[PDB]
Amino acid sequence: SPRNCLRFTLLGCGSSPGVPRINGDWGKCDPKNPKNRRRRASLLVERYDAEGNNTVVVIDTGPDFRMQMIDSGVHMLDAAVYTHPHADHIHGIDDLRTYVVDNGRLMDVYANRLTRNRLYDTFGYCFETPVGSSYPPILSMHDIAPETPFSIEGAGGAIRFEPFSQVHGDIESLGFRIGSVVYCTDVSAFPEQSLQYIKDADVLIIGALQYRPHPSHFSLGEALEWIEKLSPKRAILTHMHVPLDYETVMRETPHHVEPGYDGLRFEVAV
Amino acid sequence: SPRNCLRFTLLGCGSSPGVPRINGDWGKCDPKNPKNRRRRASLLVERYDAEGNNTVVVIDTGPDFRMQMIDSGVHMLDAAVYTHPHADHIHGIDDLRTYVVDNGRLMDVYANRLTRNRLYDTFGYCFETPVGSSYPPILSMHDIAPETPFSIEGAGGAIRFEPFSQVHGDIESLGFRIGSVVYCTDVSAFPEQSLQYIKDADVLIIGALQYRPHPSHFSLGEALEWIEKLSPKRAILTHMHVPLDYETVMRETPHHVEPGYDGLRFEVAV
Ligand SMILES: Nc1nc2c(ncn2[C@@H]2O[C@H](COP(=O)(O)O)[C@@H](O)[C@H]2O)c(=O)[nH]1
Ligand SMILES: Nc1nc2c(ncn2[C@@H]2O[C@H](COP(=O)(O)O)[C@@H](O)[C@H]2O)c(=O)[nH]1
Ligand SMILES: [K+]
Ligand SMILES: [K+]
Ligand SMILES: [Mn+2]
Ligand SMILES: [Mn+2]
Ligand SMILES: [Mn+2]
Ligand SMILES: [Mn+2]
Ligand code: NA
Ligand code: NA
Ligand code: NA
Ligand code: NA
Repeated sequence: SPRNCLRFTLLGCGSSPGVPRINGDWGKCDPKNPKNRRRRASLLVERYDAEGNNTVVVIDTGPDFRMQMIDSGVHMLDAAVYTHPHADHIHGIDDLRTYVVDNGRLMDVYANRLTRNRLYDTFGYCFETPVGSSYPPILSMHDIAPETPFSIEGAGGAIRFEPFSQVHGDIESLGFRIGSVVYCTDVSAFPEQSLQYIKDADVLIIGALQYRPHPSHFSLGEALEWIEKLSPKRAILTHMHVPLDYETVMRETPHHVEPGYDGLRFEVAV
Repeated sequence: SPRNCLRFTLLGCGSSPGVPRINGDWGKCDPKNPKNRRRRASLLVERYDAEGNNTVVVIDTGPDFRMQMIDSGVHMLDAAVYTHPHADHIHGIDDLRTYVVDNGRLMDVYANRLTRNRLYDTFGYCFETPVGSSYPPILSMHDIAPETPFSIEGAGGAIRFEPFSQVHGDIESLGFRIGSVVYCTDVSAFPEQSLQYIKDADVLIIGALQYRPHPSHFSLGEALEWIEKLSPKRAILTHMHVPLDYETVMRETPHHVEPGYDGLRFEVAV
């Protein structure tokens, strides 16, 4: 059992369609390597105390959320934190309702105004019962914004998040620093004011979509350039699409850089 | 390879939270029997011609849609048909976009007015590009209504659906007859005018949630009463929650009635 630590689980490391795509397309990925089967991008963040009590926070609830949590072996949840309101990050939100029953209280969710206002449009019934329904709401909303730290309380003690702005094509997404672990998915450029949060990480988890340029995400080469500038002790690539085969990318990257895989798990001091 | 037939695949046979729930709760289900692991409710309907060309239609696109299609081994899709606009039936809709690329045309979707109007609210970006986006739409909407047959064309020939009304607690859901296979999920009562569609089926796929009453779904005992009245040659139970263990329900039900399981597949003449 984990003790006196933060524990991170890469619940999903794929691009928006997953790997393979729904049509069975593996791209250039070796279909025989289980690490190439990729769920939609999400991170589990836990804090364990000396007795093994935990605070549990998920970053994003995409379509794979239920299976991600089942496979993680972690059976409770304190909060959900959102990066941005794209389908692959939000469409599993209904599956929070089991925890609301278990906890006896609304699920605390954290989102910027852009994200919150999109969640209210898509999923209003999770916040307020509509005309003609008897389903109670399930979520309690909290604002977050770049450069404003926030803390989530729970049984293992507080987990302090440091949000910051990312450019994501035509919209903004959030990245987060949690201690000296940084999570940067769905990012095509880093604004200058965000750099303080991303430099000198023990572990930088950074999106690298594919080899070729894309308007909304770093290419592998762009992510590697950022890794060189930001000097993380270790980097883990995420949000990886079907052109990026695990073994191939492992060989192509520096020793301290690896492609992620679903279920990748590590502990750090806190 | 299938030939000269309709082929049905029970893509999912669980209740809205799945089995187990996201918190690892199996209820009374034996966790060691793989048939108790249940995805959200969905049916694949195919028609094969003499040469093995197929028309492929899915009923509902819930959160498990991507994995359901991958595991089915069927790598193309002609249309999606919807029963009603609950989370467990619609929140996988974004994953249709791969097929739009493969087919070179918008995905044809079929829904009643209630369902369509909810899809436009939750998922408007799938129909019309919003302000501030460059993502093209992916869906082409078609109306369906009880007691009005409709046909979907494709490579294997047309598949004719006969929709009908079901009471589902405080809303209406659709059931469908396809030849002499009937699909009745998310139903708490059958209106009189729907009975002609549901009687004398070769296979009746009918929702049975749990043993105890529920406002929105038949209990096992209620579904069995309907099966006795409607005299299907075979019945398959679906939308089954955590109280309903596969082996137990198999023993408790008549010979011609079985609990479903994910991946249950059969062929019938057409
Ligand atoms: N919820 C939502 N998802 C969107 C919108 N526009 C595009 N998407 C979906 O968001 C995902 C974008 O993928 P990305 O490449 O940023 O990982 C795709 O699944 C795409 O179809 C939108 O306006 N709202
Ligand atoms: N999309 C949507 N889902 C709903 C609404 N109200 C409840 N739900 C969800 O729909 C499902 C209802 O489950 P059922 O028992 O009918 O299978 C649950 O996942 C529930 O949280 C709503 O207004 N819209
Ligand atoms: K490497
Ligand atoms: K039986
Ligand atoms: Mn994404
Ligand atoms: Mn995105
Ligand atoms: Mn349902
Ligand atoms: Mn329903
Ligand atoms: Na805990
Ligand atoms: Na770019
Ligand atoms: Na076909
Ligand atoms: Na009832």
